[PDB]
Amino acid sequence: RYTTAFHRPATKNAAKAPKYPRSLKANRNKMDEFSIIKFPLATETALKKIEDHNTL
RNA sequence: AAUAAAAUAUUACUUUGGAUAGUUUAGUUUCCUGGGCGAUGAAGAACGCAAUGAAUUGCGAUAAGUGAUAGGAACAAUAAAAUGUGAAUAUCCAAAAUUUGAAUGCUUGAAAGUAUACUAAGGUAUAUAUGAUAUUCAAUAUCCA
Repeated sequence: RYTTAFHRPATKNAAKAPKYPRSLKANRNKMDEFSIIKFPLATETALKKIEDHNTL
């Protein structure tokens, strides 16, 4: 057979096929554009940047 | 010999101190009933959430609270809004339940992360040992054409 090492033979490997769902959590993303952004910073430092540097 | 400034003694009032008396939403002991946690993720820890909260209490991205069922007119420190078309309040119910923790894909120091499969982002499953079933294999180990 020209080699010495004996290894574990490769057999069939089916994928996971559960008979019932593992979770019933609602498919709702709890991180959207309304939850990511809380509110703009409204301090004098933040108001200077919006004018000159064109940044919010 | 003399002085009563100091010193000493008594009482009244005031002061520093918190004894004494009155009191208890706290304890101690005994007895009765139960002794009802967790991979369907427990106990513990961490972080966050109130219009004004630092702790504490209650809660989990549906946040000092949601639905439902009872309940009958309040809360209050200050404003607001809602409210008999139902406010408080109660619950072995329903939905929901962040990061961890036996902690269980891999890693974890105070570590930020990250691989594959299924249904860009999200959500599921994948630790170790183990029982039954199914399937694929290994060894001439026993026969055997």
